[PDB]
Amino acid sequence: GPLGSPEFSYFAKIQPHTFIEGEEIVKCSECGNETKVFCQECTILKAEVVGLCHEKDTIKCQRFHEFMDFELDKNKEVIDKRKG
Ligand SMILES: [Zn+2]
Ligand SMILES: [Zn+2]
Repeated sequence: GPLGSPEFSYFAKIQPHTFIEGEEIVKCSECGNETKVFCQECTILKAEVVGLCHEKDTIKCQRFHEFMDFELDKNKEVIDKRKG
């Protein structure tokens, strides 16, 4: 049936990707809100700390996570580090 507003509450599902709450407070480009989320499944393969938003659960941003590969040069600032 159609996926809208069914009466099947008290239900949970498991996903392949693992989303965890990091520390560094990042601001989504679309949501533009204070959030600190990072996918462990991606952090490994990509080998880098990825930033996500809690809204990912139900938002267009969710797509960005899937099409992460599709990325280009946006910022033009020199990289940096801390305590490295
Ligand atoms: Zn977002
Ligand atoms: Zn992921």
